[PDB]
Amino acid sequence: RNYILGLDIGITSVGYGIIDYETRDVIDAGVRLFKEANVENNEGRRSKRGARRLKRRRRHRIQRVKKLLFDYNLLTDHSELSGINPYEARVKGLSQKLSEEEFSAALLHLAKRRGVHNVNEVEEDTGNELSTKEQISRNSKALEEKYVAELQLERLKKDGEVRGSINRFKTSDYVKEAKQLLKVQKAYHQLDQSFIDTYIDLLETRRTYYEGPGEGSPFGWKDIKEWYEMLMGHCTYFPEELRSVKYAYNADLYNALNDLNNLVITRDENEKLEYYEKFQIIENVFKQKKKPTLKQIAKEILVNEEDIKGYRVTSTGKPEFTNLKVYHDIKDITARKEIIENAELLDQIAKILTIYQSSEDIQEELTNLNSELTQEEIEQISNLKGYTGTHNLSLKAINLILDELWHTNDNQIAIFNRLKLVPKKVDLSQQKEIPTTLVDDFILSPVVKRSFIQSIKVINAIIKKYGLPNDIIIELAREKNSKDAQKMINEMQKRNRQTNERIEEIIRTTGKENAKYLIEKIKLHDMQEGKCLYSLEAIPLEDLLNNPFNYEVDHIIPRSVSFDNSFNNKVLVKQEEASKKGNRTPFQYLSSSDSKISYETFKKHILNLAKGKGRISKTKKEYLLEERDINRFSVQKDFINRNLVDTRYATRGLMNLLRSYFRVNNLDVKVKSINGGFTSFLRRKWKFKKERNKGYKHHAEDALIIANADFIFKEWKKLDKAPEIETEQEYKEIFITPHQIKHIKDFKDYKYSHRVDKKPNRELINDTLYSTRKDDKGNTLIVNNLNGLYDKDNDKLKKLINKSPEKLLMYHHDPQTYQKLKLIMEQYGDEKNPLYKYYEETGNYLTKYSKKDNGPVIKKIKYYGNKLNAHLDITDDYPNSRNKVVKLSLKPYRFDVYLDNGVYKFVTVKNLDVIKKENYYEVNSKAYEEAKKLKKISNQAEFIASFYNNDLIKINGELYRVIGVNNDLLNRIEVNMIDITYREYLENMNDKRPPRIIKTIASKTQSIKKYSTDILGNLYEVKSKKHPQIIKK
Amino acid sequence: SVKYISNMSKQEKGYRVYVNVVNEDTDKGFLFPSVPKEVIENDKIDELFNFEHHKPYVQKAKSRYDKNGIGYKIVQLDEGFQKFIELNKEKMKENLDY
RNA sequence: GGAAAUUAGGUGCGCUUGGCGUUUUAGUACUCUGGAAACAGAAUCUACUAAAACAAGGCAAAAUGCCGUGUU
DNA sequence: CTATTCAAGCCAAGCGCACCTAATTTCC
DNA sequence: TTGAATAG
Repeated sequence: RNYILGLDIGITSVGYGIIDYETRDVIDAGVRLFKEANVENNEGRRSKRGARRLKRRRRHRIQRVKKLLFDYNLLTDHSELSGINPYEARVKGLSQKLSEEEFSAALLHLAKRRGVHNVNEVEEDTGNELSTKEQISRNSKALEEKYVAELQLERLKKDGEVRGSINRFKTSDYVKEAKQLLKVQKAYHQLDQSFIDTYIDLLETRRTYYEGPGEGSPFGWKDIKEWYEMLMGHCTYFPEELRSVKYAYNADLYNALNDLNNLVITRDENEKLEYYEKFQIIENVFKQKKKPTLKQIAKEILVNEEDIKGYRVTSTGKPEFTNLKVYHDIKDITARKEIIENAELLDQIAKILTIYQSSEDIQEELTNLNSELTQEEIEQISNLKGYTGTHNLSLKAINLILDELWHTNDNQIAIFNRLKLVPKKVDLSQQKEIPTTLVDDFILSPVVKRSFIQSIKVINAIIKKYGLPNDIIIELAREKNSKDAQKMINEMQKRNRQTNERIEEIIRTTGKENAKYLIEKIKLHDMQEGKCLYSLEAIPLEDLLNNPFNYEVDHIIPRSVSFDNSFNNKVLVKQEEASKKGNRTPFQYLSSSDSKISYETFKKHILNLAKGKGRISKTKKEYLLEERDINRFSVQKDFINRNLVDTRYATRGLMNLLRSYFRVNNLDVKVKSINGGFTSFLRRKWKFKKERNKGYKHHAEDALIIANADFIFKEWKKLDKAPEIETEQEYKEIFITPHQIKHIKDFKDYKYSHRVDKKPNRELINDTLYSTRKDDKGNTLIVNNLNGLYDKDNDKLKKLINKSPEKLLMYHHDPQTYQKLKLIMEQYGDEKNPLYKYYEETGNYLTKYSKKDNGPVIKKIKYYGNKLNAHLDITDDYPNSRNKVVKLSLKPYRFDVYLDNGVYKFVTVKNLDVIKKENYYEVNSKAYEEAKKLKKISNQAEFIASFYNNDLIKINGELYRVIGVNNDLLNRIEVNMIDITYREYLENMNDKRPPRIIKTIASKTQSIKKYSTDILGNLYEVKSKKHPQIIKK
Repeated sequence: SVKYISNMSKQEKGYRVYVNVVNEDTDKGFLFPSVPKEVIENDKIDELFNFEHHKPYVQKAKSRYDKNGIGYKIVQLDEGFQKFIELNKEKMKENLDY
């Protein structure tokens, strides 16, 4: 049977709707569901990888200084360095003798904390904040007559501390101090120059971005040549050739000849430049002026500027011509013609200047050319700037067509046309199904990439089950992801400090659900320069934050006609202006008697904002100054036909992949895409309800609507192959037919597929280290910290003290400080944070009790937390530690259900238990058997099944998806529901229960079975193996 | 019912004219994007509603019709376009409408 | 829709660093006891400084040494 | 077991290439 | 959102 397939491709979901071509009945519908492939996951991986490298290399730096000190008998294994203050030793060493132990302590402290090297040229005015640039500048002015160690020791003596945000210095300042220290100590200790060079080397050296990591690294590379060539792209017309370097001589000559061949000259002779005039323009203007002007071109062929058209133009309007960069850079050093007129040599120089990244490597490789360059010229060439990036063509393509650029007037695309050279198309021949690998080339965002891979697998499963469709119709979601989302919660403004300290307090107070609207009104506020666009009255930022519901985001063209929900259709205006506007365009509204400004004033203010840098969009301007009557049906169908294409890059790439696939293998499938808002547009006119927290089915519903959309646009075109109101009534009639609408609303066999995750070596455990204590009963308790003690909204300390003051360690040790704290709690008990009120009223922080009032400020307070069960003991890393030191939250890999004497039990496998062997992973058998013994699982027990994240489990007849082991000791597992989240399930019932499903696997468990789905949601029960799997590849 | 001239704007292609048609319940606003000079200069009121207009915008009738929100003084359609221009010319200059 | 160029902006992969942060140990200050005082003892709370560990762990063996939270 | 409670490493600084968007000129 | 401890 013949069918139409609709797809709704989202961030977390792929909805599919399969409906009949003739009957228009729904054959099947469902949703494939998966985690968002957010970039923060990889960001975190590569961040942690980078943090491991820093830590390893700083340790290796310390050990190499330590070996230098051993080699010169300045350190032994018997050396005692404990009581030496290295600040005092560093200061005193700058002018007096240090003992061997003091000298070693000073050098080792310098080596551990050695400063930045790359901020050092940049200096800023102080804005008094957490920037390292500003702190380097403040410290550079504080060091004008002081060494680093001198300033640090003054901070230690006056303020009582050295470490922290203040402690950021330049490496070159540590080097100055280290040289003065070594200059003094060489008079008193037996060192040589090799000591000084080796130590200063260890102190200042680090790797460069182009050197990368040491030998053996999968992330590394053997030389700069390999590094750059693997990064750089390939030619458009010769895809096995690497691109030319951007500023190669022949590439800029190619650009210049393209610029000249696109000129049209108003004169009695030829409209186009002939060869010898191009020769004279290259040799007399482009090889004489660094930035050529139109006046110099016109003077060289003896016309005036207005007789010349066709030139590229700046945004200012000034004419733009190719600059001959290497020619003029090498020319200012050297005008010898055996250098400057060797095009091949200039290309080689430009390649070397672009690939290699330092002056010394430039000089070595330029010297290795064995040219007629002098050494003094090579040293000046090596310091040229700007040699970065690639041209989009290879030199093969450029040098292939350069002669025809000289002696014809054709530009590059005409010449590649005449030569029958076409950009590369990827072969798709011996493929039984759509491969996911062609996604890897063209896509950029990881979220869209996962969605596309899942969309292709869904299409392949649909063609495999139902056969080939006649039409595939696709809608991609829009209007943000939840990634750039968070980047507006981080970026927050350009004018950061004084404003963003108070939006940060407003946004954090505000719940995460109803707070994206406010940041979008801020975005619109900044692009409208704080002006309501319908009254041209100022909107105060502060009033927008305290009273956001006094300012509305209005759709420029109404949703009833536009179906555009981007920033190009939305503006920020006052509530009463959006109310008086109503269902109108700005033209209709401002021309009435309801407006406070005229349309002409509005149009001038919009057209002046239409210009400039960071300008308002062209489609925004076209919406704002729409003058047609949007109530007329021809205009409405113009808005539909114009804005249904989905012009976006990812969509075009997916359509080209699919159309190429069906074209190559002789499959007649028409594939079309519609834009985002359009289906919601159709539901707004088919009376589909606003409340759609009724589960994941709304994704499959949208896919069903997308499939019937195809019918509407075929029956329109047979209508346009053709007494006005009757015709409008036939377009509007077949647009509005509710026959299929009730057929979708009554559908009730939706299927759901949740993607299962079985990857090993995910996060093993939480980073935070915890100390512990023993009580009188011998229980081991975790010690927790209260910080942010003076934050205004922090009531944690108050609730703890009023409920259970004995939990504070201070309560038992130092009860006089506790009394001070209790007094503040009494005095400001009605406030949310009493220490904040204390600080505000008194200007002081709480100090530790002392009789002379010289007690230290208290900034975090320890209390006795929960009993220690599940943990990783790391105490061995901390020698002579009086208590256990732990990490917590043992992340679970899977649980294995057993049936033992009529009682269901399970073994948890932790990510910690899954060990990487040669080319695979192995469940730890010793940990697995200790788990079986802990759970009293006998050898007579039957293995039932293994359950991973999002495996389906049926417990006591009810089917759930697995989250993970909640509690191994108490046999608890967390699950969620399959057609809906449990949160939404309870909110539909108006139920206040906590939205987590915990199940206890024990004697009240009557039945456990494992199910599974294919990618389309078809359920099947799994026959599990006899044994739990040990190896994962 | 009373017809008011509420808003005008001199364009190159004639003038733009807004007319409010008001009874005790409703305000029906008619936007005439381009009425020619031959009608405006000679007060030919009776020809105005022959010209193309946008769909009328219906809203609740206002309590008074003295001036619009831009500041122009509202004139009854029977009084003519020249009365509207004469009363409002200077403010129309201020608001780029003349 | 596709090709090239100029400018501004954005995203991603990967590389190189900094200062923090958590925790232990030691010293010092703080509290308590003895004492005229150096000092000694107790307490391990609060802070500062140093040294060390920081996904469990796996390589390697003087080395600007390497790998371990991503995707499929 | 049900309902609750607790808390979960961070921000600043620089570089290579790839890709995308927006504006402009020519052609296919 | 999730490991997981706790009061009842």
